[PDB]
Amino acid sequence: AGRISAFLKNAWAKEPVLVVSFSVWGLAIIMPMISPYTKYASMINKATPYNYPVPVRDDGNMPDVPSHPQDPLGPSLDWLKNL
Amino acid sequence: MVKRFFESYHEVPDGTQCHRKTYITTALGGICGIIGSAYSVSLNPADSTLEAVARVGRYTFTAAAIGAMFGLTTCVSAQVREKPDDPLNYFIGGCAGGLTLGARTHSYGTAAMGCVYMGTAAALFKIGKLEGWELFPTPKV
Amino acid sequence: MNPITLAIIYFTIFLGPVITMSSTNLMLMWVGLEFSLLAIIPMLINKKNPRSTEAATKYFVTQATASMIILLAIVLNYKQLGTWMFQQQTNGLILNMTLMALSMKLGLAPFHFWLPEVTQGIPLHMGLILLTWQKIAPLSILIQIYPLLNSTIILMLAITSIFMGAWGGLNQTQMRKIMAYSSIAHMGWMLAILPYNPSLTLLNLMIYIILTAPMFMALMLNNSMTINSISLLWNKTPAMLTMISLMLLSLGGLPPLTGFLPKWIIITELMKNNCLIMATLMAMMALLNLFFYTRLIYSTSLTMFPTNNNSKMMTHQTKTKPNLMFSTLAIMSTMTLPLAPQLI
Amino acid sequence: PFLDIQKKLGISLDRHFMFLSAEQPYKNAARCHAFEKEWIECAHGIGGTRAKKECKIEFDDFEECLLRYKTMRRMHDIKKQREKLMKEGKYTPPPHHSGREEPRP
Amino acid sequence: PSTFFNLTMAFSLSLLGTLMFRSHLMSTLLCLEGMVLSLFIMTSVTSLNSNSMSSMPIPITILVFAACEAAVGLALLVKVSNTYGTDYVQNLNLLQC
Amino acid sequence: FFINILTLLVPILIAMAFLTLVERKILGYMQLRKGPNIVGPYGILQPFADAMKLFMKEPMRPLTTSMSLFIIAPTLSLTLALSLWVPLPMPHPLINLNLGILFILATSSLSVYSILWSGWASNSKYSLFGALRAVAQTISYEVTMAIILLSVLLMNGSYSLQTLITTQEHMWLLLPAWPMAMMWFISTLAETNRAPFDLTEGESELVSGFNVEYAAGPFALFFMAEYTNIILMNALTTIIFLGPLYYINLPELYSTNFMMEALLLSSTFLWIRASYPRFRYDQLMHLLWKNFLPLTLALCMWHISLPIFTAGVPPY
Amino acid sequence: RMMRWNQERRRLLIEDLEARIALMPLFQAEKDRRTLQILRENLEEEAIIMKDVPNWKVGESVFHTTRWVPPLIGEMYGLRTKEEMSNANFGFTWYT
Amino acid sequence: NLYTVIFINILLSLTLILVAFWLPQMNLYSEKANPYECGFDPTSSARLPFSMKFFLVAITFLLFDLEIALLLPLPWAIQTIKTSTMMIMAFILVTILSLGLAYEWTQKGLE
Amino acid sequence: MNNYIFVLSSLFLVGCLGLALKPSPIYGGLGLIVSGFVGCLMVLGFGGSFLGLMVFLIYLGGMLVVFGYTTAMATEEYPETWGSNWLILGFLVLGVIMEVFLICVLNYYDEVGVINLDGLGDWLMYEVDDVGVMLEGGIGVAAMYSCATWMMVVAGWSLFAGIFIIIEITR
Amino acid sequence: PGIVELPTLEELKVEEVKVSSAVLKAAAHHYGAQCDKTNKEFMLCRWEEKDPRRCLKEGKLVNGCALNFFRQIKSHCAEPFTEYWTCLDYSNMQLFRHCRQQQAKFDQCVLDKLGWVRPDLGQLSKVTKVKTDRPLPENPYHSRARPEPNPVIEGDLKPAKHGTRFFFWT
Repeated sequence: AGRISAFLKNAWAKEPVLVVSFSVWGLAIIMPMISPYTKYASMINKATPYNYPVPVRDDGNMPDVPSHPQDPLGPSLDWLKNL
Repeated sequence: MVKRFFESYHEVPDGTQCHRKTYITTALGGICGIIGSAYSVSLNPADSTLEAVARVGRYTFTAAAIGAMFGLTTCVSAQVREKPDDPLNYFIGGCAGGLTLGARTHSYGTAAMGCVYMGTAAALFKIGKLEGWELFPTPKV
Repeated sequence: MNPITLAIIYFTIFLGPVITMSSTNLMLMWVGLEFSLLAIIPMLINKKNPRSTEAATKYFVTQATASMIILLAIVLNYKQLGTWMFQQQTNGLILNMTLMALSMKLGLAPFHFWLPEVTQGIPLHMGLILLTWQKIAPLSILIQIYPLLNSTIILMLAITSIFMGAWGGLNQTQMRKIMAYSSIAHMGWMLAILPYNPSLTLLNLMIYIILTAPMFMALMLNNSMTINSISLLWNKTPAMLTMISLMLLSLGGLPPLTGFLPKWIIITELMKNNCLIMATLMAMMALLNLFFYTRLIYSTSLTMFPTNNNSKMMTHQTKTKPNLMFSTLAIMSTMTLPLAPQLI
Repeated sequence: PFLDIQKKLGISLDRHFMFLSAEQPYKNAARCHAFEKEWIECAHGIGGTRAKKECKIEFDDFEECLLRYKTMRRMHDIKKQREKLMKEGKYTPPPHHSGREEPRP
Repeated sequence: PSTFFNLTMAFSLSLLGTLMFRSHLMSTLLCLEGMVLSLFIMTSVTSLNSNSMSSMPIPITILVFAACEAAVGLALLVKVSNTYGTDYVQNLNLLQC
Repeated sequence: FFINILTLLVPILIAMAFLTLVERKILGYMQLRKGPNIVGPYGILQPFADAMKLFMKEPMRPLTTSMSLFIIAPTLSLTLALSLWVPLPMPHPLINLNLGILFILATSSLSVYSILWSGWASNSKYSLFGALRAVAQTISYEVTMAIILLSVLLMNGSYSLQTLITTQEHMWLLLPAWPMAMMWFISTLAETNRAPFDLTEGESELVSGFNVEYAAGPFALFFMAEYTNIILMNALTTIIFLGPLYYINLPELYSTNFMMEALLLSSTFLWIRASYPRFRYDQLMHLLWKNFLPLTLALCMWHISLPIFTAGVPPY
Repeated sequence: RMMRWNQERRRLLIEDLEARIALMPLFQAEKDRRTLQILRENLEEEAIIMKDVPNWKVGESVFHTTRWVPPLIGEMYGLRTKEEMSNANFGFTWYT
Repeated sequence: NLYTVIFINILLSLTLILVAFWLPQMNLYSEKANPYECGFDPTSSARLPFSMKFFLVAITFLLFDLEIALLLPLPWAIQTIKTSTMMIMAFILVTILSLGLAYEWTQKGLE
Repeated sequence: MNNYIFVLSSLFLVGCLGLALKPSPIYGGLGLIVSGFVGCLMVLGFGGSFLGLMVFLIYLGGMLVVFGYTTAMATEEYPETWGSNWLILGFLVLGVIMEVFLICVLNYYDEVGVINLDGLGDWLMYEVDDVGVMLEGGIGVAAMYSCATWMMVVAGWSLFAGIFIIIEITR
Repeated sequence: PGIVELPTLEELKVEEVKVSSAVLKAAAHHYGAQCDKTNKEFMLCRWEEKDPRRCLKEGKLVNGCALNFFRQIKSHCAEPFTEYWTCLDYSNMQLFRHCRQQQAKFDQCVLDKLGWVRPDLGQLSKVTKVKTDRPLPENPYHSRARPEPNPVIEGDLKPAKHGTRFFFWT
């Protein structure tokens, strides 16, 4: 460990450019395992209305989706606007 | 319109209308001489543009003479024998086309080999049109 | 040169045929053809003699022109049809451009001119990949379009490849150029049966690799560039002389051996097509291949040629070159005529 | 041959953008998506040779939708007959095609 | 329509340019690059007229194998030009042996 | 529209000549001289006299040249540099181009073509060395130019140049990207071809590089496109990496903040021009490709990493 | 601060896009009422134009199915003026 | 708008070229219009084969240009549902783009 | 601007003719930069602003590097221009005479075929969606990051192996 | 080959709405909160029939609902809506980052003189079930006749009859 520590210590003294590129590349490697916000961008891109979501036909099985837009029961975004 | 012109050879039977028949095979010999001289120019380049245009004119003239003598002797044999369904009428025309080939290249052994090969090629062409199974078949099995 | 680069380029020349097989989009199998082209060109120019640089640049301009005419056909099919896959109800012009550029990328006559010139540049350890493994990639498109092609243009290209591969290997006495015109003649054979049976042109392609890969291993072990250099086998190594006798006669396609079964099954599925004159012109003109392979027979095996005094040096020195693959693909080619119903 | 690697594995490396009616980046429709979807749903389970005979009306209708060739001929003929009637004098100057029209909305 | 017919006339003239050789093989590489440029223009007007956004990176992979193939040919012409001095295709007459 | 393109294009030519004036004045102040203050009221008349005098300077049609390409190069360079200015955002852009920074990157890649056209068509060996080192400056600058213009614009998330104005109202952009600003600065020195990274018009390397055979008005057009590119990419570094205050009711306060920040950035551009020794293209390709290319790729990796690290992705 | 600005800017885009997603069927009812009106103006001024030329029905569509084919830019505004045609087909693209 | 600013810009640059040409006097001679190599007779023609040595770095520029062209749709690619898919695969793509330069820097390709 | 893309594609045919009659490749690089700019505004008039502009950037960079290559290696003592040889300029005159004859025979001789010259302007883009937001082609090019990931992986591995190809060849 | 059918101009003309961008987008949340049954009903008509000629009455009464909404916001709260659109129309970006301090005045007006609730973040992008009086068509695509499949072969796999059937082998 001491030989490789003296190798990476002298590389950061002499030519630190490639080893700091490798350091922040390894930081980008170890980012999304411990990133807590990494499961929010995909559902934000799901929640943006680029298309028209087609309103479904009412058949009266269960109220899994709301029959009215502005009432807050249903799939909301109130934990996303508070971010 | 080229294929409709070239298919005027077949629906008129042999023994009649020799001028249109020799026009069709003269045009066929000219087209085959044009593509053979184009291959000869693109294989062996001439030293001059005048030499290249003399090469394509000489090869087109000799192959058109081969086709014209083949169709002329074929229709002359059809006149003198009155047998439109005879492969010997194409054998004599193919031998005369090979003799025209060997007279134009000035070698009598090549004239005899061209007589034998072009006569059996014209005999197989007339007999292949007589039985009717095509040289280029549609895929049917 | 570097083994990391050689492992990458060997994986690339493996992958390009694999992706031109696996990709069912014809744009992505054009991508596989381009992969095979770009992967095999540094292995053409690896020896860096000027004859191989000339062979690599003639190869590059010919397969680049073929790849761009193929890409013209795929983008023209996206204009006319709107889908990527070649449907049955498209025109004949795009399929004829596809056939002409695939024929030029293969090596069928009258685009035969680049193939002896490309195999003259390089020794045969890469020329196996250049001559045989560059037939897996352009014939991976023709199976996918197998009832779509114009059969007159198919059989015209096949008869010009039979005629010109018979007529181009006679005078020219280099071994790689003889095997190139052998590949042009057997290219005409396995593109003759293309609009009728795809399994039999797959069979004839497989018979060509299992014929020619022990042939190029036998030339690879001894570096026999010329007719006299393969005639020197009876002083250098007389072990493969008896096997090269049967393998040259099988690549002739004489009846008791394996290479009869290509011409026998092509005549079998062409007389079922009521194709008389073109099939007999195909089968009559294949004997000039047997003329220059009997010249190969006469130089190698059945007449011992004059050898040199430095052949006793090769007699003294031990030999450890050829693998198990030479013997097993040699016998597993040439003595499988009782396994003839189990191949089709 | 075909060699069916994606068909064996079940994962579409390039099969999911083969036709014009494939899935799109945020669902923006290709032109004649309905026509190509009707042609593919016609063409499934019939094969290519019988698809040529049976879905000929649907292939010609989809090909007319994409190339718009008889639509181009129809617009060219109505513009030529409008030009000939304008030289003749039967045609009035169009108020809805002369720029003086009431625009909706 | 008319733009695509002028595109395929430009492609036919680019094929007529790249199926002959006049001065250098570098100008044939230039003809292949113009050929694949008009091929790109064909691909983009088809994938933009059909309003298909799925087949839109097919011009990207067409340009990728275009400029990679031209890159391969430029290293090839580097090797044949520093071998031969000048890169004329009329000096390439030692492969008939 | 015509009054707008006159008040955009004629004051940018007058301000480019006055930039040449204050370039020579603050350059001579760096070199302890007072500068050209005699011929104008505190020297406000000298590059106007240069642009006047180079009109009736004699142009050159040499024997060895091709005169059509030789005269089509500097007119394309002037049209290039003066029509690169139109997708600049400002308060409100004259061209509201939807992906205009790719047009900026494409026409600055076109900016290293007229110099090669000039260096070939001049038909001198000196101009051919200047043209080959312009190719070497392309080989140096272009991929790090695109990666710095890609990765920090991924934090804005759009190639519309108008959307960068609303991004940095309260804070600057060199505070989230400080190595990207200085690496953008040393790559835009290579695109701008100023005296750290000037390697294709240098009096100590060649006889002024690619301007060997170019006299008079075409040399005035090349100098015009040169200093238009200087103030142009000073405004590019100003409009990307530093964020002025935006009030939507008052764009004039934003414009004078642009004025003071662009004057200090053009002052540090001609200060960094007149300070340093001038490179050699071996270590130009070496420090960019070996050192600063994987640092741009690794901060490009970290800009891949940032919108999944936090906050979602930027707007369209 | 880029995190806070990116989250408030995505909230701003989703607010403006929520205004768009509530505004589309007013736009869509405007859209089909115009593109049926300009096609009916094409059908009205087809019977004036080609009543003399035979075997050509007015209101004819070459598509075989009875489903609503989407009208093109050429079939929609092809009978109108060249200025309105260029403003239609070059509208978003040349507003530059 | 972009067409008319390109048109009026090339027209003003063309009339700058015309007022460069036709405004001074016109008198040339052969010693004046001889080419410049610090004032000497031509030892060789300038159009001759130049064997420059940055050729592999130039083709690495062409491949890196192609690589940044596939890198270029990234602000639209970040607006997708498959963020982890484009994340892992774009990480792989720019990693092998760095690894090609790492092999060139190892095997002395940039000299 | 009704005949805009038709006069641009005619300029494309003139530039590809100037490339096709094959001068010394310096003039071919100038004419192909002209035709690449022509194809850039050809795609940039259609509606997809990303594609033709990034291939304008690519063709500017790659044409600049092959332009440095053809002023480095592939040149001779007397460079053949378009006007230096009268076969090239006479073939240019014959080619523009042939394209005048081609638009003549497609304009008023027979007027039979899929190619039409009376259909100018209106048959340029067939249907573009007017109310939608995601109509810019950048997300369509960016579809290779999400849906068409395999050809993206294939092209990235192709340029990795191409870097290995050029370092194998040029040693 | 047939003749297309379109409604007449008197049917296609309506009580036409001429309402600009800032007055649309300023109360676009307030439009969609108070027209949503009609709004998603007309959108479900368009999405399930794929046809402009089958939704003329729904388009007429959604324009009647829109004109009732705009007459209501004219008659009740005119002054903060006129200040809100004349200050939102100054910004050419027309996002809601420039108008919140008078949007609060518009919210004060709609709570005082109207009593509505403005819809909050992320609620107008949801799918909606709305009751339709129209019966669902069995072929909404107007598709043609379905072609038959290939007649499949079923049963036990018998072996190859009398050998391998290749010439003289058995």
